[PDB]
Amino acid sequence: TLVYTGKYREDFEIEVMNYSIEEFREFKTTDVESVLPFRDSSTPTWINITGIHRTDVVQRVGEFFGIHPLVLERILNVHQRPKVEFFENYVFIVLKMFTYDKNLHELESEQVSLILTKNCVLMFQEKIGDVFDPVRERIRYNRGIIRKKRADYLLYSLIDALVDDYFVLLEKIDDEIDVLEEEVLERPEKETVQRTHQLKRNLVELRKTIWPLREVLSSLYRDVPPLIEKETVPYFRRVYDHTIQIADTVETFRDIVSGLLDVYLSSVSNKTNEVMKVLTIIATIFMPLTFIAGIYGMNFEYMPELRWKWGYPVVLAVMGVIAVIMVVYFKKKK
Amino acid sequence: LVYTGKYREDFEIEVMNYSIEEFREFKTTDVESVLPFRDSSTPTWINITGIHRTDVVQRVGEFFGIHPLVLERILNVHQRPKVEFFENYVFIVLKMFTYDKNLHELESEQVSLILTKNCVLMFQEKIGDVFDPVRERIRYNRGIIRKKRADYLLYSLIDALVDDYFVLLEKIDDEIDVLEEEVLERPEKETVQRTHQLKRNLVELRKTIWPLREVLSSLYRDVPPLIEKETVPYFRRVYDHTIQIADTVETFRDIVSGLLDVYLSSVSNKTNEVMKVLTIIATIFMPLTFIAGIYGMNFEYMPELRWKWGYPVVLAVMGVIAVIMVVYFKKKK
Amino acid sequence: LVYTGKYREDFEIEVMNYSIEEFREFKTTDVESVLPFRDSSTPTWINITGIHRTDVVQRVGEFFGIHPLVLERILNVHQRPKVEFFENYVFIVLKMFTYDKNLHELESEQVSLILTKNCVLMFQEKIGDVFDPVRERIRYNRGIIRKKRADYLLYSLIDALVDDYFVLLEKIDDEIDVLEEEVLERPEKETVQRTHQLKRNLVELRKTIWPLREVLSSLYRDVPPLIEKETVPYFRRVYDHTIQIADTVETFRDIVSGLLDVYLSSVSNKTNEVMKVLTIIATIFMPLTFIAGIYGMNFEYMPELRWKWGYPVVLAVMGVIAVIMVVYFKKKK
Amino acid sequence: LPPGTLVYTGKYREDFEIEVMNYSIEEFREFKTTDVESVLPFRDSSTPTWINITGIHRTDVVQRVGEFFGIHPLVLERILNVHQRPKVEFFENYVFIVLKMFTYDKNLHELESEQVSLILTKNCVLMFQEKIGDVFDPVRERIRYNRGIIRKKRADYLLYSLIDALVDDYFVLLEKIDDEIDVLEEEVLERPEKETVQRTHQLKRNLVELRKTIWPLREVLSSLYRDVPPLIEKETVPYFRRVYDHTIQIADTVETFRDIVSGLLDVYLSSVSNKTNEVMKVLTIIATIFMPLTFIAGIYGMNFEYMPELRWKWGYPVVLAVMGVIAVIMVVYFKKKK
Amino acid sequence: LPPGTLVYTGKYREDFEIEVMNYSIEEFREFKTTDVESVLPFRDSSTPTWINITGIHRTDVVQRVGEFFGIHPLVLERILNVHQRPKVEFFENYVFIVLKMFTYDKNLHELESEQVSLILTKNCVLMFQEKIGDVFDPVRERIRYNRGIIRKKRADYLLYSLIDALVDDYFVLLEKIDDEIDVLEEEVLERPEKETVQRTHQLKRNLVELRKTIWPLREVLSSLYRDVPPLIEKETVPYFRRVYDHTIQIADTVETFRDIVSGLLDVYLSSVSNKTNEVMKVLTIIATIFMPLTFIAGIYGMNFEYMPELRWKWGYPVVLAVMGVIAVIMVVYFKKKK
Ligand SMILES: [Mg+2]
Ligand SMILES: [Mg+2]
Ligand SMILES: [Mg+2]
Ligand SMILES: [Mg+2]
Ligand SMILES: [Mg+2]
Ligand SMILES: [Mg+2]
Repeated sequence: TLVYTGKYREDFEIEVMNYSIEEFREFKTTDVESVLPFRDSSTPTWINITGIHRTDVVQRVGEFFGIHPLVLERILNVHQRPKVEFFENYVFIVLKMFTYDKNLHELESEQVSLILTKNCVLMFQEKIGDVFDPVRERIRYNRGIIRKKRADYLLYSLIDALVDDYFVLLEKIDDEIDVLEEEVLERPEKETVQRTHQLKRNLVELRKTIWPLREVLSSLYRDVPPLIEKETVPYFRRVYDHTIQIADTVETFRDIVSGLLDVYLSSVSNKTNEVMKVLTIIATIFMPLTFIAGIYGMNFEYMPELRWKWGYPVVLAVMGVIAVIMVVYFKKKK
Repeated sequence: LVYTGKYREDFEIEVMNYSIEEFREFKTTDVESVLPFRDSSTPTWINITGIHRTDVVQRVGEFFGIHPLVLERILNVHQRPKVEFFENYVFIVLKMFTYDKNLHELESEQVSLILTKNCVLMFQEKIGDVFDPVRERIRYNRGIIRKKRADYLLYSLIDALVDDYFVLLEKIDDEIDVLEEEVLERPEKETVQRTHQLKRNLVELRKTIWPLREVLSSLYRDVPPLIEKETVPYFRRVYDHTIQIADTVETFRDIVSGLLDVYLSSVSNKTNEVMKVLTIIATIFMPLTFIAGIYGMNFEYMPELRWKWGYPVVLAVMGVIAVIMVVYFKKKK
Repeated sequence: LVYTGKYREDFEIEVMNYSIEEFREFKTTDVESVLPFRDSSTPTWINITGIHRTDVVQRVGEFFGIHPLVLERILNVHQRPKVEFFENYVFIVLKMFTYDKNLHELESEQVSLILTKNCVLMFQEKIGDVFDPVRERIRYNRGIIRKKRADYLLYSLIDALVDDYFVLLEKIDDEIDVLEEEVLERPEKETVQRTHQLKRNLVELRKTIWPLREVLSSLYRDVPPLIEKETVPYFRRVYDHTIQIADTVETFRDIVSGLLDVYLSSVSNKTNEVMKVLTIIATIFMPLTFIAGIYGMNFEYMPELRWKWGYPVVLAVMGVIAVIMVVYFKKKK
Repeated sequence: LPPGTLVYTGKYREDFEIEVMNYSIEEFREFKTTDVESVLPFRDSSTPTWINITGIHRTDVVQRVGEFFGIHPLVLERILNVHQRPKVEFFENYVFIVLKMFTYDKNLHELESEQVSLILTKNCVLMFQEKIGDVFDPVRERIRYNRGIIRKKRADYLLYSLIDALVDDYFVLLEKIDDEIDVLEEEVLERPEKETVQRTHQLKRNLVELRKTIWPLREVLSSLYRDVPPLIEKETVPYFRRVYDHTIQIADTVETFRDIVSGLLDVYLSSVSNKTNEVMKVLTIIATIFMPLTFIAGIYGMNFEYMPELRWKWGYPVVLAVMGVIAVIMVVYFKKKK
Repeated sequence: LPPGTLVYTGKYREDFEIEVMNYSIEEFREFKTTDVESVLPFRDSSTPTWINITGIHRTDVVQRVGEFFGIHPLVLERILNVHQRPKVEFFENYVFIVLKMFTYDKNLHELESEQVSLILTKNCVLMFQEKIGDVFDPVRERIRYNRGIIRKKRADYLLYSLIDALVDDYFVLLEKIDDEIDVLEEEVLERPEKETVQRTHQLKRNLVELRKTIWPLREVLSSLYRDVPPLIEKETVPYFRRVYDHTIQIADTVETFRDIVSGLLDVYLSSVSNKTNEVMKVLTIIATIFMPLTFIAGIYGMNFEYMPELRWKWGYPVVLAVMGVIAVIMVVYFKKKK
């Protein structure tokens, strides 16, 4: 049985985009029954179910299209590494889309499940919001192929779109690293340490996903049953290559960011050491001088030096000389 | 055959013989009453709680035909999760964990399972377990467990136990979120304590999960008296869970490894801010007190003491020097 | 053939020839009296203590037909645990450890075992070993060691030795617990030292256990004049133990790696506490002593000095500026 | 970006030219055109030719050439995408190779990377650079002045020659970096300033970027060393081994540096901490002799009446004596510290 | 120069000698020429011989010998390039081996490495050193006094004998290093000095260089232990195992040292940090008793009027009393902080 583990409740819509070599149709219903017929449609269809907290709908569709119910349980469990299972009817794919909110610097991950079946691609999102608008455009307009190709290319097209998003995400992150690696060693901030730890954390979650993502495309690139080897596989290679390019970049960032707090310590240590130097040069000229001026404010009666008309200047002289010898001796430090 | 554990006080035996049509249950402390079920034609769940009673483990081990090295393992609770297959029975060792809030430390009881014929033998240390879900489903004939044989019973138990780990990870994630906030506020020994505690717990946790993943890898691939027919896809579900779990723990370990480095960075800054204050104070008032110390030397012939635009003029120069200082603190604060 | 060790004073030889009914034992210092047992049709346990007597190692090595490179290894005690198989004898090198609390250090004696035909040769450095359990089972005819051949004898010895490591790890876990308190609550003079010592010991320990795991991996997989019929499942029990042990040591190393980082974090706190005190003191009394320094200036025309409601008004202003400060220090403390 | 098409991802606009160096044992000719058509014929030249296309932002030119020589268009898309790990793909006719050339800015201690793509086809080596600037002048000289044996050898040796040249460059880069490490690992023990920390972090970062390329570079030469189809095994493979060995030597060096540099900030912490501890020692010995002495001198400047000691007149000296003794006991007590 | 040619990359540019030791079970022929031509004949000797060429900066000599014995010229280029990881290449006529000998100066805490190249051919072991100085005297003194069984055995055992000698040297090196660690791990505990940190970093660095060599050394002996073409499997391979085992034993020991030394700076921080915290404690207890006491004594040196307490005949004592009490309260409050 079938519980949704996610946290996304409010949304529910269904997009259909049935398209053919000439002329492409598209609606948004909230009525699951209206979409089911496309199961049997002779040109490719992209049924996009947003809001799988509506588990009833996932059940109805899973049954009608003939998806083993363990798969439907996976689809609904969003805490899960990217993966690919092949079957007799259908390929089942689980992916993540990320979203990096600058400002408060945290990244959410929605989970997108794709099933390729017959001439359909089923898509299961958690909440409205996705990366796929490029693919909608290409269908609505035409811009190269996609119109001309079957549902396996549709799947290619979607998975490409999603992986291209990761590049945009990494750009945002590289940008944050550059900011951060400045804050640490020139212009620091209240929240620098926090952010540095945040960034580490995000990179972890990111890395944990990309390595598996590289597997799923490794699978879609070698053995490939109802994907037309004749055409589609070289495209799925293009995307596989991208995920390698991506996985490298993340290793780079993790590597780099691991040093930042160590830089930040070294900075603060400097900065503290400079504070202490100042305190010390001040303390170490004026404490003995105030001690001397403290002696000659003693109210003792056998105080011969107090008589001198030349004694007041001579202390000012010795107080000054002691101070000048000190400042010289601080041709080590400051 | 010695019991290495520390749990003495409990001893009971629960039987739950079930079929598609009826289920029996009882609790004896009389081992002889349970033995017959060895040959029962519908699945039985014999649950022996209190293995400090080694006599009972011996009697049962003999009757069911369990090689005595296995009975020695069953009794030794300091031990990594394991699976050994045999001709007649599968032997499995697992752990159940318990997160003590307060102490923030986690204890572990050891559960040994043997699947034999149409029986699942269960060997606990002490009363307390994670399996009540499975009891409910049998009692109230839920899901499909009544319809299925003893290998599904085993699936059902091992699933229940592995689901428990998710609950444990939730408690831990919750602590990490708390902690990773506490780390960058006021400096307190308690924070450091907890941080070290959390590291330690994640170690013990990791040391168990990796092996647990192996046992389910084994139950997913070779599979002799598990009906490949049906049961293996379920044991996959659980195997997948244990991967999901091991990934989470690697994530937490990774994350928590940084926390004391954050904490250092934070306290060090916080201290540096304290020193800044000491220094700005020390560095305006020490030279001012020095000036006021000069005038107040009890010297004879001190011309400035007499002049009466003099007391004001020092107050003036003392103030100006102080304002020059605060300006020069156009770097720090 | 030189003995690289440091242990000179001891030499004796124990023999324990046993059969399904009658066991003999003696202690000679006369090597010739033991040699005959080479041909004994029931298993014999010849235990040569004091291999600094290299003459004795030579004589025995020759008589039993042990390639002389092996005899050179036996005598070289600075060496990782090893197993070499030969056509007719297995050669095994192991370590026994000894942890002294107080002065927190561990020594390691090296034990070499050769299994040949119906003999187990044992080569110790000095009197002292872990094997007394095995002697008592042979003397009082316990378990089933009397019933079994010389390959089980070997099992029995290697098991005994590996079980010792568990006892060692308990002592070490106990030191960790002590230490991880000294770091968090209530430190001591030598904590940093000991922390480094413990790391070092865990290195030496780890350096042996990983190889020990290999030797038992070898004795578990291919295994030629070990009766596969019986003995191999026991050698598995020991192999499993050595994994359990290697995990535990990885656990300790993991844990102990954190200690100095905890200790820094605690010192950092502790320092930050100190600086806070220095600063609140410095920052109330420096400006107050400055004011009291002004009115001890010996200037003429100091109107306030003879404004009599002046001494009180300063005491008032000195107190007020102090109370404002203490308020401002419900941030820090 | 619909997947088929041909866009240049780099940042180098600005330059475009084409060098040809057709050589044989007896003559070589060379020219620089900006007219792609003039180069194409050399496809069928019976002696080896080195067509070097600088400025692949001109994607039109990459397309024209790719078509004429028969390069699957996915490869042409890779050639144009410069954010990419070194790699080797073999094909029926042509070997395709992607490499990086590095450039260490002193100043900004940072290192940029141009991407060089090489295709070996029949008796040609196609070279695709981003911008004018390369490491290959050694190979040009050897052709121009007929040195070593490159004139005698075919286009697969040309490829060897180029890849050797490029790999030798990395050694020069590592020298610059070793030199920086040696400097830095000294500077870490001197005064605390931020510039040190900066550089230390810069160096770590550079070694990361460096490591990211070398490990793949080692693979490409591993491939060129083992299976080798239109490389004459007779002759060329032992040379490609020489270069493979170099890249191992190189990768070891970088692992070495990363290993070493990982410690530097830890050294620097230990330095500054010491240095601070020495500052504090001075503050403390000063504060701890003069605070109690100023306190004594503060007592005897109290304006109290009935202050007997102020009178009885071996008194001023006796305080100076006790103030001095207290000070000398302090300095003695400070042969625990400094 | 082109890559093909023969340059010596090392820094040892003064020594040149050649030793020959052509031995049989009864006659052994040793001389030292600087004349390369006199040694070349021995290639054909039916009993084993050990030609030892010291000073490969004389590249002419390496060339002449390499040609006469038939050593592919890429190998001769490797022999001359001393910046290079230990390795083994097998050929149809000869095994080629590259090794390092190390030398640890205490005082100056640094280690030099000379590179030794060995070629085993027919019945002759060629040895190529950089400079006079080596570890092989044991092997000479077994051939000269006909000890062990080296006289009885062929040139493959000669090679065994040399490689064993060299590997045994590493044990002596590790003892010197263990000795430094012991010194250092004492010097960390007690002291804040500048040279300690330096040395600690130095030792890390040395253990890196050492580790970078031993892991490859383990490989070369792994190769000489397994496939072994005309190394007489009958006899020699069990000896080459003995040495292979040694190199594992050695590699462990350095992993041990690296492990151990990785902690030292962390110990050193923790010490200094404590040490500083103890300094600050003293400053603070002094500051925090005497600052408020000097403040009180500062009040009663105010030149005000009226100041009633100045007259009161118990004023001066009562402050001395209150100043003492406030001090004693402080010292008690400092049983928290030692
Ligand atoms: Mg006065
Ligand atoms: Mg489940
Ligand atoms: Mg650290
Ligand atoms: Mg414990
Ligand atoms: Mg694209
Ligand atoms: Mg070259």
